Amino acid sequence: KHTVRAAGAVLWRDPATVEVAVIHRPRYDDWSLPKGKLDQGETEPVAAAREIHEETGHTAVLGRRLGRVTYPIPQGTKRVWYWAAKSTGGDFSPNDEVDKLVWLPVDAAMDQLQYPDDRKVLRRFVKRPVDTKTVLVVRHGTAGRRSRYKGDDRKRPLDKRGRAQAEALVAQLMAFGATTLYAADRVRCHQTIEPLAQELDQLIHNEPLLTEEAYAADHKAARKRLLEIAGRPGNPVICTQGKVIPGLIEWWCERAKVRPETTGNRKGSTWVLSLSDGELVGADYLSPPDEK
Ligand SMILES: Nc1nc2c([nH]c(=O)n2[C@@H]2O[C@H](COP(=O)(O)OP(=O)(O)O)[C@@H](O)[C@H]2O)c(=O)[nH]1
Ligand SMILES: Nc1nc2c([nH]c(=O)n2[C@@H]2O[C@H](COP(=O)(O)O)[C@@H](O)[C@H]2O)c(=O)[nH]1
Ligand SMILES: [Mg+2]
Repeated sequence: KHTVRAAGAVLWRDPATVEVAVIHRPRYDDWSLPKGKLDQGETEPVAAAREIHEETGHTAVLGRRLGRVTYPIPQGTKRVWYWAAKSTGGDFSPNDEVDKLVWLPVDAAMDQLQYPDDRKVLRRFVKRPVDTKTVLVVRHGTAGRRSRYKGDDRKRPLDKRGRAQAEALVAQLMAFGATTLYAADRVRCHQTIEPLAQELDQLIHNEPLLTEEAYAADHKAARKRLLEIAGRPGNPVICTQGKVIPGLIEWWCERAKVRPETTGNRKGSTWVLSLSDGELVGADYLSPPDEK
């Protein structure tokens, strides 16, 4: 430490036929990618989306994560996680902070980008498909402690913290354009995604096949259910339990030969599974919204 947390993006619009946005900032006279520090209570994806909008005028849908860049600054170390971000429209107007934005194909953007780490990010971007759909696998938020009773406490609810995580997850799941909601047949799973359900005004599909008991009883039915959900149109959120997620994630990653750059399994965490034509092309583990 001290680590100053930030996030940014390769903002793109219509493989390597797309155009990407490169910005110019007067204060530093640099050509780079949009990025900015996280505000109080923001996560990286929420900050990336916000900074794309504030600097370029565009709204966007985040997809694949593109790695991390660190460099020293007087306060310590700046850390920047980057996402591919598909433009959903907007218009750039110059300001004091960013006076120019150019939309360039990857090759010319490579030439325009002055920092080696930005070119490294853009190399990662072109490495895989960027027109992806997304499956968000979420482990439910904190819900106190398991009781002494055998098995699972079906009705045990989120605790105060878990409720806050559920609220903070709305903005992070919307940053990836979540559209449809699923939770394992436990109260704490449904409660984690209820604030998002309110915000989209949508129903949560119940998933008894994805509880810990059912995964332990019939792991192949769970796996098959996950792929059925993934196959539906739209970007599903699936909220389940700690003994389920690692095994489903490691199975999908191993069969699609996809390497996660980070890994964890914390309550309130999210896995961002990027799909192109049904093949897994990214698996990005995001910390709980109130952890680093
Ligand atoms: N945007 C960007 N700036 C970088 C990088 N590396 C790097 O050393 N810098 C420099 O870091 C300094 C601080 O820039 P930064 O954008 O991190 O600061 P701020 O959040 O705008 O205050 C500037 O002089 C940049 O030229 C980089 O990869 N991207
Ligand atoms: N504006 C600017 N451009 C720089 C710098 N360094 C640096 O390598 N370049 C590159 O110089 C080219 C553009 O110069 P201008 O048109 O003068 O902004 C781009 O290739 C940038 O990547 C720099 O500090 N300022
Ligand atoms: Mg910035």
